[PDB]
Amino acid sequence: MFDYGKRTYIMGILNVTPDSFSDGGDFNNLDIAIQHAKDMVDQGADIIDLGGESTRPGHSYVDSDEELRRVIPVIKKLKQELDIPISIDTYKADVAEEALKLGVTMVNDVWGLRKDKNMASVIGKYDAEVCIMHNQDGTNYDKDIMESIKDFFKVSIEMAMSCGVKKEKIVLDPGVGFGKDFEQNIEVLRRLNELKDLGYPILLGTSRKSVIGKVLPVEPKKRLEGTIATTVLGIRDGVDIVRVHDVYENLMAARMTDAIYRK
Amino acid sequence: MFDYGKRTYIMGILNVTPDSFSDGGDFNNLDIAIQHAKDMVDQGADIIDLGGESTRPGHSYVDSDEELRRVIPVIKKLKQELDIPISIDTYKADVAEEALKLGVTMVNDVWGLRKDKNMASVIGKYDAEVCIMHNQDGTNYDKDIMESIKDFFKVSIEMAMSCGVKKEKIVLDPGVGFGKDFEQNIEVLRRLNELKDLGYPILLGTSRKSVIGKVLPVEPKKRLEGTIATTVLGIRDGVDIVRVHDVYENLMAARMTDAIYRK
Ligand SMILES: Nc1nc(O)c2nc(CNc3ccc(C(=O)O)cc3)cnc2n1
Ligand SMILES: Nc1nc(O)c2nc(CNc3ccc(C(=O)O)cc3)cnc2n1
Repeated sequence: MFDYGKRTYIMGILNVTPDSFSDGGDFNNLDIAIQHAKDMVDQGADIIDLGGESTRPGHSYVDSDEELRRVIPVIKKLKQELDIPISIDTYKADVAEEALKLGVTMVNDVWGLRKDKNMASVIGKYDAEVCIMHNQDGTNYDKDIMESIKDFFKVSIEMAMSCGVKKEKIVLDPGVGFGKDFEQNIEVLRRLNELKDLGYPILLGTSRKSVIGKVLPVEPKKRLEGTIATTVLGIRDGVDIVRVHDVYENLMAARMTDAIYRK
Repeated sequence: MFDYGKRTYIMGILNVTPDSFSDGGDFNNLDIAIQHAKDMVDQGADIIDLGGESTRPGHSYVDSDEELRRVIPVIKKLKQELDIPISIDTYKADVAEEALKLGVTMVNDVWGLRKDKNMASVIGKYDAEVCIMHNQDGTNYDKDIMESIKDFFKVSIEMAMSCGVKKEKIVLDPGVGFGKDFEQNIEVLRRLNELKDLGYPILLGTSRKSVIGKVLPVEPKKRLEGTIATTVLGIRDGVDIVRVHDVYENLMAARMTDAIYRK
Protein backbone atom coordinates (compact mmCIF):
# COMPACT_ATOMS: atom_id res chain seq x y z
CA MET A 1 0.00 0.00 0.00
CA PHE A 2 2.80 2.40 0.88
CA ASP A 3 5.72 3.01 -1.42
CA TYR A 4 8.26 1.38 0.92
CA GLY A 5 11.74 2.90 0.85
CA LYS A 6 10.64 6.31 -0.36
CA ARG A 7 10.21 7.66 3.21
CA THR A 8 9.08 6.72 6.71
CA TYR A 9 5.30 6.26 7.15
CA ILE A 10 3.48 7.18 10.29
CA MET A 11 0.77 5.11 11.93
CA GLY A 12 -1.35 7.05 14.47
CA ILE A 13 -2.88 5.23 17.40
CA LEU A 14 -6.68 5.37 17.97
CA ASN A 15 -7.79 3.31 21.03
CA VAL A 16 -11.56 3.32 21.63
CA THR A 17 -11.80 1.29 24.81
CA PRO A 18 -13.90 2.92 27.56
CA ASP A 19 -10.77 3.99 29.62
CA SER A 20 -9.61 5.86 26.49
CA PHE A 21 -12.42 8.48 26.98
CA SER A 22 -13.13 11.07 29.76
CA ASP A 23 -16.63 9.55 29.95
CA GLY A 24 -16.76 5.89 28.81
CA GLY A 25 -20.59 6.02 28.51
CA ASP A 26 -20.94 9.33 26.64
CA PHE A 27 -22.78 8.76 23.30
CA ASN A 28 -20.39 11.45 21.93
CA ASN A 29 -17.33 9.15 22.27
CA LEU A 30 -17.82 8.17 18.62
CA ASP A 31 -17.48 11.84 17.52
CA ILE A 32 -14.52 12.40 19.91
CA ALA A 33 -12.72 9.37 18.42
CA ILE A 34 -13.33 10.73 14.89
CA GLN A 35 -12.06 14.22 15.85
CA HIS A 36 -8.90 12.57 17.23
CA ALA A 37 -8.41 10.78 13.90
CA LYS A 38 -8.98 13.99 11.91
CA ASP A 39 -6.31 15.64 14.12
CA MET A 40 -3.79 12.84 13.49
CA VAL A 41 -4.38 13.02 9.75
CA ASP A 42 -3.86 16.80 9.80
CA GLN A 43 -0.63 16.23 11.78
CA GLY A 44 0.44 13.90 8.94
CA ALA A 45 -0.58 10.28 9.85
CA ASP A 46 -0.44 7.90 6.85
CA ILE A 47 -2.63 5.22 8.44
CA ILE A 48 -4.74 4.98 11.65
CA ASP A 49 -4.48 1.91 13.90
CA LEU A 50 -7.83 1.42 15.52
CA GLY A 51 -8.22 -0.93 18.50
CA GLY A 52 -11.19 -1.92 20.61
CA GLU A 53 -9.15 -4.05 22.97
CA SER A 54 -6.03 -2.66 24.64
CA THR A 55 -2.91 -4.90 24.40
CA ARG A 56 -1.20 -2.55 26.85
CA PRO A 57 -0.11 -4.71 29.86
CA GLY A 58 -2.84 -5.62 32.41
CA HIS A 59 -5.73 -4.39 30.36
CA SER A 60 -8.56 -6.89 30.23
CA TYR A 61 -9.58 -9.22 27.42
CA VAL A 62 -12.61 -8.11 25.37
CA ASP A 63 -14.90 -10.68 23.67
CA SER A 64 -15.15 -10.11 19.96
CA ASP A 65 -18.81 -8.98 19.97
CA GLU A 66 -17.87 -6.20 22.39
CA GLU A 67 -14.73 -5.41 20.41
CA LEU A 68 -16.82 -5.04 17.17
CA ARG A 69 -19.42 -2.82 18.89
CA ARG A 70 -16.56 -0.43 19.74
CA VAL A 71 -14.79 -0.44 16.36
CA ILE A 72 -17.59 -0.88 13.72
CA PRO A 73 -19.15 2.56 14.11
CA VAL A 74 -15.71 4.20 14.12
CA ILE A 75 -14.67 2.39 10.92
CA LYS A 76 -17.89 3.48 9.21
CA LYS A 77 -17.38 7.17 10.08
CA LEU A 78 -13.67 7.06 9.25
CA LYS A 79 -14.43 5.55 5.84
CA GLN A 80 -17.00 8.23 4.95
CA GLU A 81 -15.49 11.33 6.71
CA LEU A 82 -11.76 10.75 6.16
CA ASP A 83 -9.72 9.65 3.21
CA ILE A 84 -7.15 7.61 5.18
CA PRO A 85 -6.12 3.99 5.34
CA ILE A 86 -7.15 2.11 8.49
CA SER A 87 -5.45 -0.70 10.31
CA ILE A 88 -7.41 -2.89 12.73
CA ASP A 89 -5.48 -3.74 15.83
CA THR A 90 -6.95 -7.15 16.65
CA TYR A 91 -5.70 -10.71 17.06
CA LYS A 92 -9.24 -12.08 16.55
CA ALA A 93 -10.11 -13.38 13.08
CA ASP A 94 -13.85 -12.55 13.40
CA VAL A 95 -13.09 -8.96 14.35
CA ALA A 96 -10.64 -8.70 11.47
CA GLU A 97 -13.17 -10.17 9.07
CA GLU A 98 -15.89 -7.60 9.89
CA ALA A 99 -13.35 -4.76 9.75
CA LEU A 100 -12.08 -5.96 6.39
CA LYS A 101 -15.61 -6.23 4.96
CA LEU A 102 -16.03 -2.52 5.89
CA GLY A 103 -12.85 -1.52 3.93
CA VAL A 104 -10.09 -1.54 6.55
CA THR A 105 -6.74 -2.01 4.72
CA MET A 106 -4.47 -3.85 7.17
CA VAL A 107 -4.81 -6.24 10.10
CA ASN A 108 -2.39 -5.44 12.84
CA ASP A 109 -2.06 -8.75 14.73
CA VAL A 110 -0.10 -8.52 18.00
CA TRP A 111 0.06 -12.35 18.12
CA GLY A 112 1.45 -12.70 14.61
CA LEU A 113 -1.29 -15.02 13.41
CA ARG A 114 -0.80 -17.41 16.37
CA LYS A 115 -3.77 -16.66 18.62
CA ASP A 116 -6.54 -17.33 16.13
CA LYS A 117 -6.15 -20.26 13.72
CA ASN A 118 -8.56 -18.49 11.29
CA MET A 119 -6.60 -15.24 11.09
CA ALA A 120 -4.33 -16.23 8.21
CA SER A 121 -7.23 -17.36 5.96
CA VAL A 122 -9.21 -14.20 6.76
CA ILE A 123 -6.22 -12.12 5.62
CA GLY A 124 -5.87 -14.21 2.46
CA LYS A 125 -9.60 -14.14 1.81
CA TYR A 126 -9.76 -10.32 1.72
CA ASP A 127 -6.32 -9.84 0.20
CA ALA A 128 -5.50 -7.72 3.22
CA GLU A 129 -2.19 -6.32 4.38
CA VAL A 130 -1.01 -7.74 7.67
CA CYS A 131 1.42 -6.73 10.31
CA ILE A 132 2.89 -9.82 11.91
CA MET A 133 4.18 -8.90 15.29
CA HIS A 134 6.46 -11.07 17.45
CA ASN A 135 4.95 -11.91 20.87
CA GLN A 136 5.18 -14.60 23.55
CA ASP A 137 4.27 -15.07 27.17
CA GLY A 138 7.06 -14.41 29.63
CA THR A 139 10.61 -13.47 28.89
CA ASN A 140 12.49 -16.76 28.41
CA TYR A 141 14.51 -17.37 25.25
CA ASP A 142 16.65 -20.53 24.82
CA LYS A 143 18.23 -19.15 21.61
CA ASP A 144 19.60 -15.74 20.77
CA ILE A 145 16.60 -13.39 21.06
CA MET A 146 16.99 -12.11 17.47
CA GLU A 147 17.26 -15.69 16.14
CA SER A 148 13.99 -16.59 18.02
CA ILE A 149 12.23 -13.55 16.60
CA LYS A 150 13.32 -14.41 13.09
CA ASP A 151 12.31 -18.09 13.52
CA PHE A 152 8.89 -16.92 14.72
CA PHE A 153 8.48 -14.69 11.67
CA LYS A 154 9.40 -17.57 9.37
CA VAL A 155 6.70 -19.79 10.80
CA SER A 156 4.04 -17.00 10.75
CA ILE A 157 5.02 -16.11 7.17
CA GLU A 158 4.58 -19.75 6.12
CA MET A 159 1.13 -19.83 7.81
CA ALA A 160 0.23 -16.72 5.87
CA MET A 161 1.46 -18.21 2.62
CA SER A 162 -0.31 -21.55 3.09
CA CYS A 163 -3.53 -19.48 3.08
CA GLY A 164 -2.58 -17.61 -0.12
CA VAL A 165 -1.43 -14.32 1.46
CA LYS A 166 0.92 -12.58 -1.00
CA LYS A 167 4.46 -11.83 0.25
CA GLU A 168 4.05 -8.17 -0.66
CA LYS A 169 1.22 -7.85 1.88
CA ILE A 170 3.35 -8.66 4.90
CA VAL A 171 4.95 -6.25 7.34
CA LEU A 172 6.99 -7.51 10.36
CA ASP A 173 7.28 -5.98 13.80
CA PRO A 174 9.60 -7.16 16.59
CA GLY A 175 7.08 -6.46 19.33
CA VAL A 176 8.84 -4.13 21.72
CA GLY A 177 7.33 -4.59 25.15
CA PHE A 178 5.84 -8.03 24.44
CA GLY A 179 7.45 -11.13 25.90
CA LYS A 180 10.56 -9.10 26.63
CA ASP A 181 12.06 -7.40 29.67
CA PHE A 182 14.01 -4.14 29.73
CA GLU A 183 17.32 -5.60 28.66
CA GLN A 184 15.78 -7.68 25.91
CA ASN A 185 13.84 -4.68 24.59
CA ILE A 186 17.10 -2.65 24.57
CA GLU A 187 18.88 -5.45 22.84
CA VAL A 188 16.22 -5.80 20.13
CA LEU A 189 16.30 -2.01 19.49
CA ARG A 190 20.13 -2.15 19.30
CA ARG A 191 20.07 -5.11 16.84
CA LEU A 192 16.91 -4.14 14.95
CA ASN A 193 18.78 -3.86 11.62
CA GLU A 194 19.34 -7.70 11.65
CA LEU A 195 15.58 -7.99 10.73
CA LYS A 196 16.31 -6.37 7.35
CA ASP A 197 17.75 -9.75 6.15
CA LEU A 198 14.23 -11.25 5.96
CA GLY A 199 13.39 -8.84 3.08
CA TYR A 200 10.07 -7.46 4.53
CA PRO A 201 8.91 -3.94 5.51
CA ILE A 202 9.30 -3.31 9.29
CA LEU A 203 6.96 -1.63 11.72
CA LEU A 204 8.09 -0.42 15.14
CA GLY A 205 6.13 0.61 18.18
CA THR A 206 7.74 2.03 21.36
CA SER A 207 5.61 5.10 21.99
CA ARG A 208 5.23 5.73 25.74
CA LYS A 209 6.21 2.16 26.66
CA SER A 210 7.79 1.14 29.95
CA VAL A 211 11.11 0.41 28.20
CA ILE A 212 11.39 4.17 27.70
CA GLY A 213 9.97 4.88 31.18
CA LYS A 214 12.72 2.90 32.78
CA VAL A 215 15.33 5.29 31.23
CA LEU A 216 13.11 8.36 31.57
CA PRO A 217 11.02 7.86 34.77
CA VAL A 218 8.30 10.38 33.95
CA GLU A 219 4.62 9.81 33.17
CA PRO A 220 3.91 8.12 29.82
CA LYS A 221 2.98 11.25 27.79
CA LYS A 222 6.22 12.95 28.95
CA ARG A 223 8.33 10.14 27.36
CA LEU A 224 8.04 11.76 23.90
CA GLU A 225 11.77 12.50 23.43
CA GLY A 226 12.60 8.84 24.18
CA THR A 227 10.07 7.74 21.61
CA ILE A 228 11.54 10.20 19.10
CA ALA A 229 14.93 8.65 19.78
CA THR A 230 13.63 5.15 18.96
CA THR A 231 11.80 6.42 15.86
CA VAL A 232 15.09 7.94 14.60
CA LEU A 233 17.27 4.93 15.36
CA GLY A 234 14.59 2.63 13.98
CA ILE A 235 14.50 4.40 10.64
CA ARG A 236 18.28 4.22 10.42
CA ASP A 237 17.99 0.46 11.13
CA GLY A 238 15.45 -0.08 8.29
CA VAL A 239 12.09 0.71 9.93
CA ASP A 240 9.40 1.70 7.40
CA ILE A 241 6.48 2.48 9.66
CA VAL A 242 6.36 3.78 13.23
CA ARG A 243 3.27 3.40 15.38
CA VAL A 244 3.03 6.53 17.59
CA HIS A 245 0.70 8.55 19.81
CA ASP A 246 2.28 11.88 18.82
CA VAL A 247 2.08 12.04 15.11
CA TYR A 248 3.48 15.52 14.27
CA GLU A 249 6.59 15.31 16.43
CA ASN A 250 7.53 11.83 15.23
CA LEU A 251 6.87 12.79 11.56
CA MET A 252 9.18 15.85 11.88
CA ALA A 253 12.01 13.67 13.33
CA ALA A 254 11.36 11.02 10.68
CA ARG A 255 11.71 13.58 7.86
CA MET A 256 15.04 14.72 9.28
CA THR A 257 16.23 11.13 9.49
CA ASP A 258 14.85 10.31 6.02
CA ALA A 259 16.85 13.27 4.56
CA ILE A 260 20.09 11.85 6.03
CA TYR A 261 19.75 8.11 5.14
CA ARG A 262 17.17 7.66 2.36
CA LYS A 263 18.49 8.14 -1.16
CA MET B 1 37.13 17.13 32.07
CA PHE B 2 34.20 14.86 31.27
CA ASP B 3 34.40 11.11 31.63
CA TYR B 4 34.13 10.46 27.88
CA GLY B 5 32.32 7.27 26.92
CA LYS B 6 30.27 7.01 30.08
CA ARG B 7 27.36 9.02 28.59
CA THR B 8 26.51 11.95 26.31
CA TYR B 9 27.29 15.42 27.74
CA ILE B 10 25.19 18.43 27.03
CA MET B 11 26.52 21.89 26.26
CA GLY B 12 23.93 24.69 26.65
CA ILE B 13 24.19 27.79 24.51
CA LEU B 14 24.39 31.25 26.16
CA ASN B 15 24.72 34.09 23.60
CA VAL B 16 25.01 37.57 25.15
CA THR B 17 25.11 39.75 22.06
CA PRO B 18 22.66 42.69 22.14
CA ASP B 19 20.18 40.96 19.68
CA SER B 20 20.05 38.07 22.17
CA PHE B 21 18.05 40.26 24.67
CA SER B 22 14.55 41.90 24.49
CA ASP B 23 16.31 45.17 25.39
CA GLY B 24 19.99 45.26 24.33
CA GLY B 25 20.67 48.30 26.59
CA ASP B 26 18.92 47.10 29.76
CA PHE B 27 21.43 46.99 32.68
CA ASN B 28 19.49 43.85 33.77
CA ASN B 29 20.75 41.82 30.75
CA LEU B 30 23.54 40.49 32.97
CA ASP B 31 20.98 39.05 35.45
CA ILE B 32 18.78 37.72 32.59
CA ALA B 33 21.80 35.91 31.08
CA ILE B 34 22.59 34.37 34.50
CA GLN B 35 18.96 33.26 35.00
CA HIS B 36 19.10 31.58 31.57
CA ALA B 37 22.25 29.72 32.64
CA LYS B 38 20.69 28.65 35.96
CA ASP B 39 17.72 27.30 33.94
CA MET B 40 19.98 25.30 31.60
CA VAL B 41 21.87 23.83 34.53
CA ASP B 42 18.58 22.82 36.19
CA GLN B 43 17.50 21.23 32.88
CA GLY B 44 20.75 19.22 33.03
CA ALA B 45 23.48 21.12 31.06
CA ASP B 46 27.02 19.82 31.78
CA ILE B 47 28.80 22.91 30.44
CA ILE B 48 27.69 26.38 29.24
CA ASP B 49 29.05 27.83 25.98
CA LEU B 50 29.17 31.56 26.36
CA GLY B 51 29.65 33.81 23.32
CA GLY B 52 29.88 37.55 22.92
CA GLU B 53 30.11 37.41 19.15
CA SER B 54 27.56 35.45 17.12
CA THR B 55 29.05 33.06 14.50
CA ARG B 56 25.52 32.53 13.17
CA PRO B 57 25.59 33.52 9.45
CA GLY B 58 25.48 37.29 8.66
CA HIS B 59 25.99 38.45 12.19
CA SER B 60 28.62 41.15 12.45
CA TYR B 61 32.20 40.91 13.66
CA VAL B 62 32.83 42.21 17.21
CA ASP B 63 36.25 43.65 18.21
CA SER B 64 37.74 41.83 21.15
CA ASP B 65 37.38 44.73 23.63
CA GLU B 66 33.64 44.76 22.96
CA GLU B 67 33.49 40.97 23.08
CA LEU B 68 35.21 40.98 26.55
CA ARG B 69 32.88 43.71 27.89
CA ARG B 70 29.97 41.37 27.08
CA VAL B 71 31.44 38.13 28.43
CA ILE B 72 33.64 39.17 31.45
CA PRO B 73 30.81 40.14 33.79
CA VAL B 74 28.86 37.00 32.85
CA ILE B 75 31.87 34.74 33.53
CA LYS B 76 32.37 36.38 36.93
CA LYS B 77 28.74 35.83 38.00
CA LEU B 78 28.66 32.30 36.58
CA LYS B 79 31.82 31.39 38.51
CA GLN B 80 30.45 32.66 41.84
CA GLU B 81 26.69 31.83 41.47
CA LEU B 82 26.85 28.50 39.60
CA ASP B 83 28.97 25.43 39.97
CA ILE B 84 29.23 24.62 36.24
CA PRO B 85 32.01 24.41 33.72
CA ILE B 86 32.13 27.21 31.14
CA SER B 87 33.26 27.19 27.55
CA ILE B 88 34.17 30.44 25.79
CA ASP B 89 32.95 30.56 22.25
CA THR B 90 35.62 32.76 20.68
CA TYR B 91 38.19 32.48 17.90
CA LYS B 92 40.19 35.41 19.36
CA ALA B 93 43.22 34.53 21.48
CA ASP B 94 42.98 37.71 23.65
CA VAL B 95 39.35 37.00 24.47
CA ALA B 96 40.22 33.40 25.30
CA GLU B 97 43.11 34.50 27.47
CA GLU B 98 40.98 36.81 29.67
CA ALA B 99 38.26 34.16 29.92
CA LEU B 100 40.80 31.53 30.91
CA LYS B 101 42.35 33.78 33.57
CA LEU B 102 38.82 34.03 35.09
CA GLY B 103 38.48 30.19 35.29
CA VAL B 104 36.68 29.25 32.07
CA THR B 105 37.47 25.55 31.33
CA MET B 106 37.37 25.22 27.52
CA VAL B 107 37.91 27.40 24.48
CA ASN B 108 35.42 26.69 21.78
CA ASP B 109 37.16 27.91 18.61
CA VAL B 110 34.94 27.94 15.49
CA TRP B 111 38.07 28.48 13.33
CA GLY B 112 39.95 25.53 14.81
CA LEU B 113 42.97 27.57 15.83
CA ARG B 114 43.36 29.08 12.32
CA LYS B 115 42.05 32.63 12.74
CA ASP B 116 44.37 33.75 15.50
CA LYS B 117 48.01 32.64 15.41
CA ASN B 118 48.19 33.11 19.23
CA MET B 119 45.23 30.85 20.04
CA ALA B 120 47.19 27.60 20.30
CA SER B 121 49.78 29.04 22.74
CA VAL B 122 47.04 30.62 24.88
CA ILE B 123 45.40 27.19 25.18
CA GLY B 124 48.74 25.57 26.05
CA LYS B 125 49.63 28.36 28.46
CA TYR B 126 46.49 27.84 30.60
CA ASP B 127 46.31 24.08 30.09
CA ALA B 128 42.84 24.63 28.72
CA GLU B 129 40.52 22.24 26.94
CA VAL B 130 39.81 23.20 23.37
CA CYS B 131 37.19 22.37 20.84
CA ILE B 132 38.70 22.46 17.39
CA MET B 133 35.96 22.99 14.90
CA HIS B 134 36.28 22.55 11.13
CA ASN B 135 35.46 25.74 9.16
CA GLN B 136 36.29 27.36 5.83
CA ASP B 137 34.96 30.09 3.59
CA GLY B 138 32.67 28.93 0.82
CA THR B 139 31.68 25.42 -0.03
CA ASN B 140 34.37 24.10 -2.39
CA TYR B 141 36.20 20.86 -1.61
CA ASP B 142 38.72 19.33 -4.08
CA LYS B 143 38.97 16.13 -2.01
CA ASP B 144 36.32 14.00 -0.37
CA ILE B 145 34.69 16.29 2.21
CA MET B 146 35.42 13.90 5.10
CA GLU B 147 39.07 13.54 4.00
CA SER B 148 39.38 17.40 3.96
CA ILE B 149 37.86 17.66 7.42
CA LYS B 150 40.23 15.05 8.78
CA ASP B 151 43.25 16.71 7.10
CA PHE B 152 42.21 20.02 8.67
CA PHE B 153 41.99 18.42 12.10
CA LYS B 154 45.45 16.91 11.69
CA VAL B 155 47.01 20.27 10.97
CA SER B 156 45.14 22.03 13.84
CA ILE B 157 46.09 19.19 16.22
CA GLU B 158 49.76 19.60 15.25
CA MET B 159 49.52 23.39 15.86
CA ALA B 160 48.07 22.63 19.26
CA MET B 161 50.80 20.14 20.05
CA SER B 162 53.64 22.40 18.91
CA CYS B 163 52.45 24.76 21.67
CA GLY B 164 52.38 22.01 24.31
CA VAL B 165 48.62 21.34 24.36
CA LYS B 166 48.04 17.82 25.71
CA LYS B 167 46.18 15.39 23.42
CA GLU B 168 43.65 14.67 26.16
CA LYS B 169 42.53 18.32 26.07
CA ILE B 170 41.29 18.24 22.50
CA VAL B 171 37.74 17.79 21.27
CA LEU B 172 36.90 17.85 17.51
CA ASP B 173 33.78 19.15 15.83
CA PRO B 174 32.94 18.85 12.12
CA GLY B 175 31.35 22.28 11.93
CA VAL B 176 27.86 21.69 10.62
CA GLY B 177 26.71 24.82 8.84
CA PHE B 178 30.21 26.23 8.30
CA GLY B 179 31.78 26.13 4.86
CA LYS B 180 29.20 23.58 3.80
CA ASP B 181 25.94 23.65 1.86
CA PHE B 182 22.86 21.53 2.51
CA GLU B 183 24.09 18.43 0.75
CA GLN B 184 27.52 18.61 2.33
CA ASN B 185 26.01 19.08 5.79
CA ILE B 186 23.77 16.01 5.17
CA GLU B 187 26.73 14.05 3.96
CA VAL B 188 28.87 14.93 6.99
CA LEU B 189 26.01 13.93 9.36
CA ARG B 190 25.59 10.64 7.43
CA ARG B 191 29.37 9.88 7.58
CA LEU B 192 30.05 11.39 11.01
CA ASN B 193 31.24 8.04 12.44
CA GLU B 194 34.35 8.20 10.13
CA LEU B 195 35.69 10.91 12.55
CA LYS B 196 35.97 8.28 15.31
CA ASP B 197 39.19 6.98 13.61
CA LEU B 198 41.12 10.08 14.78
CA GLY B 199 40.73 8.90 18.43
CA TYR B 200 39.38 12.22 19.89
CA PRO B 201 36.10 13.15 21.66
CA ILE B 202 33.55 14.69 19.23
CA LEU B 203 31.26 17.65 19.67
CA LEU B 204 28.28 18.30 17.40
CA GLY B 205 26.17 21.37 16.89
CA THR B 206 23.06 21.45 14.65
CA SER B 207 20.51 23.08 16.92
CA ARG B 208 18.10 25.25 14.91
CA LYS B 209 20.45 25.47 11.91
CA SER B 210 19.34 26.03 8.33
CA VAL B 211 20.31 22.45 7.41
CA ILE B 212 17.37 21.35 9.56
CA GLY B 213 15.20 24.24 8.32
CA LYS B 214 15.58 23.09 4.77
CA VAL B 215 13.95 19.71 5.72
CA LEU B 216 11.57 21.26 8.23
CA PRO B 217 10.67 24.77 6.90
CA VAL B 218 9.43 26.22 10.17
CA GLU B 219 10.92 28.99 12.32
CA PRO B 220 14.19 28.11 14.08
CA LYS B 221 12.78 27.34 17.57
CA LYS B 222 10.21 24.95 15.99
CA ARG B 223 13.04 22.80 14.50
CA LEU B 224 13.54 20.99 17.84
CA GLU B 225 12.54 17.50 16.60
CA GLY B 226 15.08 17.76 13.75
CA THR B 227 17.76 18.72 16.24
CA ILE B 228 16.76 15.80 18.46
CA ALA B 229 17.14 13.55 15.43
CA THR B 230 20.72 14.76 14.84
CA THR B 231 21.56 14.48 18.54
CA VAL B 232 20.40 10.83 18.49
CA LEU B 233 22.18 9.87 15.27
CA GLY B 234 25.26 11.76 16.40
CA ILE B 235 25.53 9.82 19.63
CA ARG B 236 25.17 6.56 17.72
CA ASP B 237 28.00 7.77 15.43
CA GLY B 238 30.34 8.50 18.40
CA VAL B 239 29.38 12.05 19.44
CA ASP B 240 30.31 12.83 23.06
CA ILE B 241 28.97 16.33 23.46
CA VAL B 242 26.04 18.09 21.78
CA ARG B 243 25.75 21.86 21.74
CA VAL B 244 22.02 22.73 21.98
CA HIS B 245 19.56 25.52 22.75
CA ASP B 246 17.02 23.15 24.34
CA VAL B 247 18.84 21.35 27.03
CA TYR B 248 16.13 19.19 28.69
CA GLU B 249 14.67 17.75 25.50
CA ASN B 250 18.05 16.88 24.01
CA LEU B 251 19.26 15.37 27.34
CA MET B 252 16.15 13.11 27.52
CA ALA B 253 16.77 11.84 23.93
CA ALA B 254 20.47 11.43 24.68
CA ARG B 255 19.73 9.26 27.75
CA MET B 256 17.49 7.02 25.65
CA THR B 257 20.19 6.71 23.02
CA ASP B 258 22.91 6.18 25.66
CA ALA B 259 20.86 3.28 27.15
CA ILE B 260 20.75 1.55 23.74
CA TYR B 261 24.40 1.96 22.56
CA ARG B 262 26.65 2.74 25.55
CA LYS B 263 27.86 -0.27 27.51
N1 LIG C 1 2.17 -3.60 15.51
C1 LIG C 1 2.14 -3.21 16.80
N2 LIG C 1 3.31 -2.98 17.41
C2 LIG C 1 3.34 -2.55 18.69
O1 LIG C 1 4.54 -2.32 19.24
C3 LIG C 1 2.12 -2.39 19.46
N3 LIG C 1 2.05 -2.00 20.76
C4 LIG C 1 0.86 -1.90 21.38
C5 LIG C 1 0.81 -1.49 22.83
N4 LIG C 1 1.55 -2.49 23.60
C6 LIG C 1 2.26 -2.19 24.71
C7 LIG C 1 3.21 -3.11 25.14
C8 LIG C 1 4.01 -2.86 26.26
C9 LIG C 1 3.88 -1.65 26.92
C10 LIG C 1 4.79 -1.35 28.08
O2 LIG C 1 5.76 -2.09 28.32
O3 LIG C 1 4.62 -0.34 28.75
C11 LIG C 1 2.93 -0.72 26.49
C12 LIG C 1 2.14 -0.97 25.38
C13 LIG C 1 -0.31 -2.21 20.68
N5 LIG C 1 -0.28 -2.54 19.37
C14 LIG C 1 0.89 -2.67 18.71
N6 LIG C 1 0.97 -3.08 17.45
N1 LIG D 1 31.74 23.96 18.57
C1 LIG D 1 30.75 24.60 17.91
N2 LIG D 1 30.04 23.89 17.01
C2 LIG D 1 29.02 24.47 16.35
O1 LIG D 1 28.34 23.71 15.48
C3 LIG D 1 28.68 25.87 16.54
N3 LIG D 1 27.69 26.54 15.90
C4 LIG D 1 27.48 27.84 16.16
C5 LIG D 1 26.39 28.58 15.40
N4 LIG D 1 26.71 28.52 13.98
C6 LIG D 1 25.76 28.45 13.02
C7 LIG D 1 26.15 28.03 11.75
C8 LIG D 1 25.24 27.90 10.72
C9 LIG D 1 23.90 28.17 10.96
C10 LIG D 1 22.90 27.96 9.86
O2 LIG D 1 23.23 27.39 8.81
O3 LIG D 1 21.72 28.29 10.02
C11 LIG D 1 23.49 28.59 12.23
C12 LIG D 1 24.41 28.71 13.27
C13 LIG D 1 28.29 28.51 17.08
N5 LIG D 1 29.25 27.86 17.77
C14 LIG D 1 29.51 26.56 17.54
N6 LIG D 1 30.50 25.89 18.14
